[PDB]
Amino acid sequence: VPRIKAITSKM
Amino acid sequence: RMPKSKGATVLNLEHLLEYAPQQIDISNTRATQSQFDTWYEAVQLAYDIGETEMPTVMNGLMVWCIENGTSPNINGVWVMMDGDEQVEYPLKPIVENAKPTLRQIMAHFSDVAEAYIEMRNKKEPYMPRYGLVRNLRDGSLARYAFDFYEVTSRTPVRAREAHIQMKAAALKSAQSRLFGLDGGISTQEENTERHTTEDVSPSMHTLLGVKNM
Amino acid sequence: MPTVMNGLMVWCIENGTSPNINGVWVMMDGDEQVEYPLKPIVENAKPTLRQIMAHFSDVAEAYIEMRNKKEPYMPRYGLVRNLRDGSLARYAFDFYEVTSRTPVRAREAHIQMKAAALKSAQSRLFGLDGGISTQEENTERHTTEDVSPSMHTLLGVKNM
Amino acid sequence: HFSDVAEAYIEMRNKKEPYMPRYGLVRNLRDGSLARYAFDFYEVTSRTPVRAR
Amino acid sequence: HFSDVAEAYIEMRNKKEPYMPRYGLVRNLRDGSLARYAFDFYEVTSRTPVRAR
Amino acid sequence: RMPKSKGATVLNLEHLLEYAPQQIDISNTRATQSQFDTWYEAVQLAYDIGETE
RNA sequence: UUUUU
RNA sequence: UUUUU
RNA sequence: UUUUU
RNA sequence: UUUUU
RNA sequence: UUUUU
Repeated sequence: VPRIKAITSKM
Repeated sequence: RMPKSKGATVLNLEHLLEYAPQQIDISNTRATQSQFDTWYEAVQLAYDIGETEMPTVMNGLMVWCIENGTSPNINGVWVMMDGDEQVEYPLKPIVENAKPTLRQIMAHFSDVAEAYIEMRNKKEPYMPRYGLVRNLRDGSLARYAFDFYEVTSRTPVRAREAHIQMKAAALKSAQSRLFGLDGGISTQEENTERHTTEDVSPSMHTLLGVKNM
Repeated sequence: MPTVMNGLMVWCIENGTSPNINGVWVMMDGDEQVEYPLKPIVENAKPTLRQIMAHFSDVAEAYIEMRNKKEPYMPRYGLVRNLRDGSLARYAFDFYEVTSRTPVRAREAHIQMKAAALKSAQSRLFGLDGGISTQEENTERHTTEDVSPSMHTLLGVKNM
Repeated sequence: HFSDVAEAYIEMRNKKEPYMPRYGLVRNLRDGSLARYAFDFYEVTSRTPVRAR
Repeated sequence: HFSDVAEAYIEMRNKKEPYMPRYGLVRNLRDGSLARYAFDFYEVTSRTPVRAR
Repeated sequence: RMPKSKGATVLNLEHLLEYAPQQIDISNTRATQSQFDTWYEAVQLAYDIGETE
C-alpha cells in the first residue's frame, strides 16, 4: 500500500 | 402495430431479438464506461501509482466509501488500513475527476460492495456507518445499507423499500439552489472624471450659480 | 438507422423520456458502449418526447416480455416507482400509451405510477424575461462647464 | 455566428474532462450539465431547453 | 500561476498543525476546511467544489 | 459483474478477501491517527508533563 | 394536452 | 438525472 | 463531515 | 437592439 | 478584466 505525497509531481 | 415513417418501418425487428444490454450498462444512475475510464486513469495519474498497485487502492477506496458517504462535498483525506497503521490518501482527485458525480462513478462498485458487506458479516457484526446514521434497526439489510447502492431488478423488494426509505430520510427536501453570488462584484461604474488643481472640491468642479445673497 | 432506434427505445425504457433529458444515451455494441448525443432527440421532438416515443409503446411492451422470458428484467422506471409486482413490469415504463386493450390492473398500475411521479407539479409558465434593462438611458450631455457629473450648475444657492 | 459550434465544443470537451467555461465559473452556476449553455455569447434558438433558457 | 501549488501547500500545512492563512482569518471564514481555498489569489478552475466557489 | 477500465479489471480480488479495517479506523467521525497523535503530542508540549505522567 | 429523467 | 459525508 | 459546553 | 471581460 | 494588503 503506497504512501502518498502532498505536492507530488505530474501536476 | 409497428411505427411507420413515410410508409417505411422505423424499426429493425431482426436486431430487436438479438439485443441484450443487461439492464445496468444503459442506466443513467451508473456513469458511462468512458467517464469511469477517464476517472480511473485520472486518479491514477494524480497519485503516481503503478497499474499493478492501483487496484489495492481501489479496494481501500471502496471500503472507505462504504463507511462514509460519496457526497460531492467530500473533502480532506481518506484512510486505508495498511496492516495496523493508516495511510491518508488525498480526496481531491477523486471528487475532482468524477465527471457526472461521485455517485455514478462509485455505482460501478455496487455489487462488489454488496458482497463485501456479506463477507464481513460472515466473521463479525459489520454494519456500515451509513446504516448506523440512518438508524436501520434490521441488521440483515446492512448488505444494502450503503450510500451508493445501484438498485438492480434482481434485488429484494424489501431491500428496494429500505434503500428508498434511507434515501428519502437522507435528503429531507433539499432545495437544490442553482446560483450563488456571481463574480462580477463591481456594481458601480468607473469615476472617469478628471481632477484638477483648478477644482474647488474633489467631488465638485466650480460652484457656478451661487449668488452669495 | 433502425438499429439506432432499437437502441434508443431500450434506453428510454430504462431511463425516462422527460424533456429535461440531457447528455448522451448509451447503446451496447457487443460488450462496449456507444454514446449518441441526446440533443437532436429532445431538440426535434415537436409536441414532446412522450408523444413521439408513444409510437414505440407496444413494441417496448413486448420487449419487456421478451426480456422476462430469459432473465428477471424489470425496467429502471419500475424500480424507481417501487412497483412490488414484477409481472406488471411489462407496463412499468415511462411512455406507455394506455390502449383500450390493456388490463384494468395495468391501467391502475400506470395511473398510480403517474400520480406518484408528478407529485403536484406546479407548471410555471414564465421565467425571467430577457428585457433586463429596467432603467432608461441617461441621454444627458456632459460638459466641461458642468459642476458635478450629476449636476449642471447650482442655481439658487444663496451662500447665506 | 459561433453559437452552436461553441455549444457543441463544450460538449466535446466535457466528453473527456470536466470542462466548465470560465463565464459559468464567474456566474457561479452550480449545475455543471448546463455548462454547454453557460457562455457569454449564446444565441437562444427556439430549439433549446426551457431550463437552458 | 502559483494557485494550485498554494492550494496544496495549505493542505500540506494542515496535515501537521491547524494552519489557516491570514486572509481567511481577516475574512472570518468559520469553516476551517475551506482554508485550502481561503487565500487572496485563488484562480477558480472548473475542477473546484461548488462550496469552494 | 466487476468494474472494467480499458477491458482491464479495476479491482484486486485477492486483496479484497484479506482486508479487515475493523470499521472504526476508517470512519470520518473518528479523527485520523496522525491528527490524534499530533494533538496528544501538542497538548503534552504545552503542559510540560513527562510521558509517564 | 404538458408535468414521470 | 443532481441533492444521502 | 461541522453544529450537543 | 446595446449593457455580461 | 481592475478593485481583496
